[PDB]
Amino acid sequence: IVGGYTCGANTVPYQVSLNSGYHFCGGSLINSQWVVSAAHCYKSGIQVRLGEDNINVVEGNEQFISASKSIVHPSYNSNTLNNDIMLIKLKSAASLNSRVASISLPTSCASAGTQCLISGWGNTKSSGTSYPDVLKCLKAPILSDSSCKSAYPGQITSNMFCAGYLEGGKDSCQGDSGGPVVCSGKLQGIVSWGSGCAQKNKPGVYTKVCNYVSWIKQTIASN
Ligand SMILES: NC(=[NH2+])c1ccc2nc(C(=O)c3nc4ccc(C(N)=[NH2+])cc4[nH]3)[nH]c2c1
Ligand SMILES: [Ca+2]
Ligand SMILES: [Mg+2]
Ligand SMILES: [Zn+2]
Ligand SMILES: [Zn+2]
Ligand SMILES: [Zn+2]
Repeated sequence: IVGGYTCGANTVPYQVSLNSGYHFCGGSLINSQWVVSAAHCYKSGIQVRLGEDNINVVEGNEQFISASKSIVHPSYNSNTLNNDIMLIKLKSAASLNSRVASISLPTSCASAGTQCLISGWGNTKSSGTSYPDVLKCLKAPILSDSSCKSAYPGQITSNMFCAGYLEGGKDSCQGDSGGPVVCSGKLQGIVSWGSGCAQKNKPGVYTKVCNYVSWIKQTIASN
């Protein structure tokens, strides 16, 4: 997250860190046994770490659970990143408490202008590399589809939306991938892609979760 602030320990209790020996992507807890992340974050051997703040220090509120199965969207396209969403089932159910909570799926899609909260342990420099150990947050509005499409001509589909600032400065970035974009208490997006991080007129692009709710509900009920 570039141009954001330290969230505060466990103030984003549905945020998850996907670990394969190190943190490589974020995700969101949607119920005690399931996590939603981005399909471009797919790996074999994922351990889900819940209740995290500093990912390099065990502070006492974490739950480390291995994944039993991963399901990448049937129509995920790795070249265009269309349908960039994946579901991960936990081997054991997580214990929900104040520090570990699930986030709600949307009943409808959010409007341009709506303010959202984006979080993650991804890079914090636009021109440089600095990976934080504690969770970073960023409040950003959903942009209009026309500014999103003018920034990325022929690359935005109906399953994506842009959020951020065209002036540059604040954006999600590599490492934040798969993490949550929560607006009005619902999970509306998944950190997916962008052009570099925080560059002017190159806002972040997110998976539009409201288009996948029936696929999510049907898939977790049958697995
Ligand atoms: N398992 C891997 N090897 C892997 C995992 C995640 C990755 N992510 C990128 C990436 O290249 C990438 N993820 C981004 C997310 C947001 C923005 C943004 N500017 N909003 C830019 C991004 N670039 N490469 C990745 C490689
Ligand atoms: Ca920790
Ligand atoms: Mg994240
Ligand atoms: Zn990369
Ligand atoms: Zn990138
Ligand atoms: Zn990524």
